[PDB]
Amino acid sequence: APTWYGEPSPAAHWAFGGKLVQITPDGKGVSITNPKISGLESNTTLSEALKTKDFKPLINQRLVKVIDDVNEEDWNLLEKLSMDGTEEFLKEALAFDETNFQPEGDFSLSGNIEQTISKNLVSGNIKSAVKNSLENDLLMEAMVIALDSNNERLKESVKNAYFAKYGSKSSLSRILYSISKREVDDLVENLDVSQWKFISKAIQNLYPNDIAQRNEMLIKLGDRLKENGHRQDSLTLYLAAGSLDKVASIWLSEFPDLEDKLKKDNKTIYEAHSECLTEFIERFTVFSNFINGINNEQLIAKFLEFINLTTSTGNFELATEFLNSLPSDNEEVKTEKARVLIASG
Amino acid sequence: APTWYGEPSPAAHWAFGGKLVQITPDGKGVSITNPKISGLESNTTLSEALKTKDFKPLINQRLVKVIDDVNEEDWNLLEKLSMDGTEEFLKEALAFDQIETNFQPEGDFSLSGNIEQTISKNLVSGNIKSAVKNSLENDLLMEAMVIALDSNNERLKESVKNAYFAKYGSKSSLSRILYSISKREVDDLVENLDVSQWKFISKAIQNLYPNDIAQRNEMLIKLGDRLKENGHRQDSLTLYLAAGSLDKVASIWLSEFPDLEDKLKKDNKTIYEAHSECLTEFIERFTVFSNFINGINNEQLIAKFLEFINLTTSTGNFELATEFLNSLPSDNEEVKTEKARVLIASG
Amino acid sequence: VVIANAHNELIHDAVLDYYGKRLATCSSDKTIKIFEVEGETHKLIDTLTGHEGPVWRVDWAHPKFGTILASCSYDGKVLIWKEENGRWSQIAVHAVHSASVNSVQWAPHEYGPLLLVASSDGKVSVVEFKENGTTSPIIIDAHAIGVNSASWAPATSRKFVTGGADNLVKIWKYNSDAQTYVLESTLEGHSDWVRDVAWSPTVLLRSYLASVSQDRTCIIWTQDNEQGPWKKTLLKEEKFPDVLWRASWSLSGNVLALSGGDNKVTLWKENLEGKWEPA
Amino acid sequence: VVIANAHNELIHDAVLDYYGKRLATCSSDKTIKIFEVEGETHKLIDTLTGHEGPVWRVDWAHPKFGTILASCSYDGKVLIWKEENGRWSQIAVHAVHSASVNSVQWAPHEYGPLLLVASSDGKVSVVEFKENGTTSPIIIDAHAIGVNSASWAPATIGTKESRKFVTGGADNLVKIWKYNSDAQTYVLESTLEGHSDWVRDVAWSPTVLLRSYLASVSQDRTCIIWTQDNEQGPWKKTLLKEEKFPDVLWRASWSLSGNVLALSGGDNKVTLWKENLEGKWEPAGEVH
Repeated sequence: APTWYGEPSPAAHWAFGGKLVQITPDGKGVSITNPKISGLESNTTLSEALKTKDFKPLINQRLVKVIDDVNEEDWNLLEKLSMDGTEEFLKEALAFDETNFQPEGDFSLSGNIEQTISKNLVSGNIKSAVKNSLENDLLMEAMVIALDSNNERLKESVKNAYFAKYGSKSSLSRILYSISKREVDDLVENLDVSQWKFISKAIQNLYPNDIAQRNEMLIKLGDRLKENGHRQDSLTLYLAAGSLDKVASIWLSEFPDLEDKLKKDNKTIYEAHSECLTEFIERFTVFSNFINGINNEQLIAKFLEFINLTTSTGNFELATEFLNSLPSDNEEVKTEKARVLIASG
Repeated sequence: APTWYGEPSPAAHWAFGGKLVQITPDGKGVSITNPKISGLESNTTLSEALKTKDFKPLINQRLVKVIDDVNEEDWNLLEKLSMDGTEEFLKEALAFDQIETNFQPEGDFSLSGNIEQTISKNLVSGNIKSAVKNSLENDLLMEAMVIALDSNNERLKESVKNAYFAKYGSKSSLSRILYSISKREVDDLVENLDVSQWKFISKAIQNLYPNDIAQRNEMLIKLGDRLKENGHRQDSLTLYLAAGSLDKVASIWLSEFPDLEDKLKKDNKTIYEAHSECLTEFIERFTVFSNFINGINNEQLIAKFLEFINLTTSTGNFELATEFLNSLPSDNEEVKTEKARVLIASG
Repeated sequence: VVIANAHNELIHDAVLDYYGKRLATCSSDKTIKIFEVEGETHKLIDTLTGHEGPVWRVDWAHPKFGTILASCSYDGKVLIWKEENGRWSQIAVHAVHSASVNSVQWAPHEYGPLLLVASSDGKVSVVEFKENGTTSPIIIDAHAIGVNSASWAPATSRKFVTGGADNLVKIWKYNSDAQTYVLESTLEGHSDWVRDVAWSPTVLLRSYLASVSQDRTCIIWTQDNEQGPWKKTLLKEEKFPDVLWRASWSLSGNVLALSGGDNKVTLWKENLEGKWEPA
Repeated sequence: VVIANAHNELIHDAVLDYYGKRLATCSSDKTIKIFEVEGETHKLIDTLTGHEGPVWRVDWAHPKFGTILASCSYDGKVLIWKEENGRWSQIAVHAVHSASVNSVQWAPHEYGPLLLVASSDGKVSVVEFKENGTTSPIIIDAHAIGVNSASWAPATIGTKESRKFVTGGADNLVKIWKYNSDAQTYVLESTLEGHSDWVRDVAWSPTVLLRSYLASVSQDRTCIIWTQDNEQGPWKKTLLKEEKFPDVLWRASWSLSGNVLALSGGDNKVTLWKENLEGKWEPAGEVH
């Protein structure tokens, strides 16, 4: 028969930390537990690698179970960055693969040009010789005379004369023009992206004792690479400019498509979302562990997200770790910081 | 009737110094004079000139009745040399008769070829040394230059230069000139440059040996020889003068001597007349020039001075004669003997 | 972890608070008990007294209001409780229904300190606690025979689902030009009294509802979006052994905890197909 | 400059020395007198005694031999004088002739103190002075009637065969003699005919120019100028002028240089002559 009230029943409930509260069959006892949800498992590897700072296993895990081709590069980039170390990595990644004449016989000053310049010389007038030279297409000579004096302004009035009509008909001429005038702006902004490992050396070469500038330029290049098909490479430049923000931004934009390729792989909306945010977080953690680097909203936003998935695993310890790394300026960060505390404490 | 002995008579005899001796009319006295011989006078102008050191009068006398043109040019030279003075003559006889910078890099470009690509790798890699080598082993000359012209390395800064000479020096005169200057020499210009640009060589020699007067003169004399040997007699005298080489001018002049005395022979002059005038004029021109130069060892030269001495003593002018004998090496037992004779004869 | 004999009379509700560390029970003895569980230990902390009849349910409020607990009982009233300075005391009392109150639930902390109440008298009440303390609620006739449960929808515009003894499940939405919650949809699908209704807090596009009934079946109601209707989906093709009494969603993972009459608890999750299976 | 009254008797010869400074003279008073002339002043040094007759000529030896003078006289003797410390003394006597000696001339110095002697006996003697001081002469019959002059040719420019002198005789002939080793004496090279009366003097020019010049001077009032272009060639005859001279010509003397002839005649005058382009002779300085 049916009855209005008081029937016996477990009266089950879920609570923070993934705990299940129910009533014993005797109807007089309460039982709290942490059920085993196939598919959900506290992240040990992350907790253990984050402490022993040895992501060899973690990296070896993601690598052996990677998703799409691109993802594989990133973990490989991290697999090798793991062994060789940051410094040693950026090395292997930014490097590369007649005199005499004896005069003979009679000769003579033919022409006015020659005679005028010759007279100048002997008459110890090294300055005029060059003027008379330049005002004729005797640049080769003008240069030879100048390559003999000390006078800088003169020893330079010719360079600016060479470039004046050649730096535009020769790529090597335009490059010299830049090496000469101690600059990179030109290469960094117009030299073909394919020869980046070069524009790379022109930054470390011209700014060897001014890091702020060295990195402002390296960055300016990375952006250009990534925006012109050199994704893998722009990351290398960023890794050397210490701009985790750029790498973060790229990865946050690549997030969606990544969660989609996972959802098509026979996974529930949750398995996909779950798996995705985890891969991104482990990929970001290991990467931030080798570079020289939170103020990015979405990153924070998604950081908070991984927190909850972690608390739900009961692993309050790994949850706090990420809680710490977030700006204690954010209230959501504040609240969860407090909640995780009591929940565990 | 004729008689065997004791007949009166002037019983003359000539004697050293152009003196004539004869018994006087009364036959009891002796006369000793210095006869007048037409065309034979004591060279007073030379005596004066050599005493005063003013050859203006002698220069003009010789300039009024000069023989052949070369000689005229010679006395003409001497004239100007007597007014302007050695130094001022040499200055007037050796004397001679910004741009575009706008480059702005534009558009996208790129390195193409293994050459353009490797040099730049050397530049940024801060390996300027090797960048220069590659530019050279490849015919990228300006390139290597533009580069070295930014370094302050020498052994390199010159490797570029020697390359420039090695392939352009034989193809361009201007290039060749540059060679010698760059290498601080003038042998090439002194030896092979066109004898027409001598004023350039001369001037070049001066600018390389301002403190080495010996070298300078050795070069100026070398250049001097060429001009002479290449139909530039008047210019050779100029470079010789400036090098203070009275020897060379004595040779040019000693050699042109025989011909000179042959043209005077044809002027309807006797053997004595020819020899005499040629010698005196040879000696005058020389005594003069020898006064504005910087200086007697030549054997040929000595024999003529000794020939002039003899014509001198016969005009009676023992004084002038002594002047010349004193310019000869007292080591010549001829000059020695002669000195004695004159000495005893005059004093 | 087990806390045997928390009461001598049969227990009807046990809920952990925002931190899932502070337990609370209620039963026929007409009392509530506060516990503190750790590893596999426990310590009673108090015994709430006041209800004149067996206590049916309790709901912990969001910490941002203080340490409160709400309860309802066959006595047809609702009592709020507080733990200020280290001791629990009946702050307010809500009693506008004329029959057993069977469920009570604190709205999302964004709405403020609101309480959702359902009673066998067929009505549902919405209660806030004024600036001064007293209460000026919303009372609506929501089911014939009697209302057994009511749950709040997550926050965005405010909605809640009720489950009556008229076998119906019902969604409610607040309306301005009425100053009351109006009936948005009626979902038919049970052939016997609906015992409980739970609106999942999942933040995915799709909304999930789970109703449990005297008919020995659980139904998961889902709505793709505003233009979609509520689609019915039996938890499993075969009926269950006994009456399903409760439904509870985890806070993450959208995992459903079903409490049967055979005093057995089954766990479920959704799969690629959109059909449930044991999690 | 004049030196009046050198002697009371007539003077026959007056010669200056190698320097043209010391003057010797001789007269019919049988004496020689050495003088020292300076500017327009002079001073008698000594008076040489010994000749027993008129003294005809005197010649000054080259300086390298010290201060020596030779003289000859109507007495047929030749006396050599020397001056050691302002003091003159007879230092040797050459007396091998049987008649008057009319000329004495010292040879070019290269040959040593060699003296050429001409006598009216028709002979000519060549005399030097051995180490000790004495002499070993060469004597040759050179002209019939008498010899009045003998003069040396310039020294070739030390082969003793190239020595030549020229004589002048009262047989009208002008002869040329050359030394010969085999014969050990001077032998006849050539007789130059062209005078009609006694040759009075012969002088051989020192001109060091291709041609050789001789000058004869005769009682016939003429002066021949003999020339020779070839060593073994013939000697050309050329009258100093086409017409005879007012009176007899007694001496002829060349200059040291320029080859200017100086003639002395009976009109007691002296004329100077030089050679012209035509190869003929003309006054050498303002004619009178």
